[PDB]
Amino acid sequence: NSIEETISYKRKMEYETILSNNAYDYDTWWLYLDLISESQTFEKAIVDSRPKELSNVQWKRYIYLWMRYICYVENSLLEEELFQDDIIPHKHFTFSKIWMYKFLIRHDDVPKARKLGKAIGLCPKAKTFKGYILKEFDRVRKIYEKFIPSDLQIWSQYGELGDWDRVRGIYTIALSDFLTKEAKIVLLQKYTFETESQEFEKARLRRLELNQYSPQSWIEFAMYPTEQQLLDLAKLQSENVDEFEITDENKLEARKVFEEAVFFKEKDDKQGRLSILEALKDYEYGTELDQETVKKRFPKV
Amino acid sequence: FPPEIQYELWIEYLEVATSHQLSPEHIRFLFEKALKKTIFIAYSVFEERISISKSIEILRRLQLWRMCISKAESTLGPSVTRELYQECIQKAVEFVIKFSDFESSIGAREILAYGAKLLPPSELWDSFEIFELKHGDKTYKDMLKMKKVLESNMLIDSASVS
Repeated sequence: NSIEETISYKRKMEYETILSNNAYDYDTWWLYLDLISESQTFEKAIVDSRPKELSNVQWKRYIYLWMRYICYVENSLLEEELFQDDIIPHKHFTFSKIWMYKFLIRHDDVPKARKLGKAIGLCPKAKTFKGYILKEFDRVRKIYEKFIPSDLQIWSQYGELGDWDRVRGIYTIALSDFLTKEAKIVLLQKYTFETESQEFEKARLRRLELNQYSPQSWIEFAMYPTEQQLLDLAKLQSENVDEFEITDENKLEARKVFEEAVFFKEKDDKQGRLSILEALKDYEYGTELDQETVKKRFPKV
Repeated sequence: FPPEIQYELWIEYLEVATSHQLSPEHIRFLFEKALKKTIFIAYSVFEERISISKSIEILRRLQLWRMCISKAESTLGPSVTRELYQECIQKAVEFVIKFSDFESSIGAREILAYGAKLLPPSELWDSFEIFELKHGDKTYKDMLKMKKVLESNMLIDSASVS
């Protein structure tokens, strides 16, 4: 009840703290504004506006405006002066008079932080906010700007609103280990006939691309039969063209042990597994490791 | 009771009042009144999660204290921490070595030359360090032998000491 001068003594001492520079005075603006918030309300806001504008000038655009919507309730002309770029004016003309006080402040925030390197990310978030409020007006604006990694995010979102996804994924993959992983996972998830077709026109073969074709055959041809014969053909064609095959014998031994269970089937699996181990152990790898070790020791001295 | 008994009051008073409240300026002022070692730590703990650089300035404003600041600066990101050590230099050489180790070790020329300045500042493990830095290159036997020569000279200045 009687802690009024508690705030007045603290706020006077906060402003009383000298501030030489731009960020120092802007740091003090965060202190006294919080002191004013908790406790001439217009003149303190005006002196705060001149302190932020009279500063860092690059960072004050995000500092001043972030506490402007709260300051306005306790606006359109002040935000346009501070935000002042071509795409921002295009964003304003679509959702200023049509929709708001939430929308008109959000667009000035988008033009302040960007004007960028995060343009494909910010443009994808702008279309997701505009379309939600399965719209074909905002999605076409993203589709038109796609022709002129990040595009796969807008492609997977527009298709969700795998028939229309193939139209977008074909255009995306036509134009990076992460970029091909998105297009390969999309064509594999859509499906078991077309999953194998996408694997043949993408996986080709590599250590990741060869390992992806094996993982595709495990899921697509899992509830069918010819997984052992197809996997043996892939390891043979990869080893001949392209010592580092410790994950093919390990993933195959875990796939056989993980299968639900007889005696004749299990004994046949032991014969097939031991045949690869015997043929692998007699193909030049403990002997290959000691050979490079002797050459490495000889190369130095 | 003044700065003696008052501390005995004040440590519990801080722990409690911070436990209570919603407003920066009042508690900030309260630490201000308060300030006239652990107080810095309570206060800094407050600033990081309510009030950040300002806190770093406060820590900037003993070895354990140096260790802390460096930790909080690392929390604000890596770049400051290498910077922090330079402040740190003025057992401490083990810490400056501890920071310099991942500094140039992850790297930069001023930092490597600083690694030399620190290794020379005052040690066989450090010899293993410089030898590691030399070995890392796919930086010359001459500079390396010169380095061992300088460290040997340090062995000379050390042995010369009474």
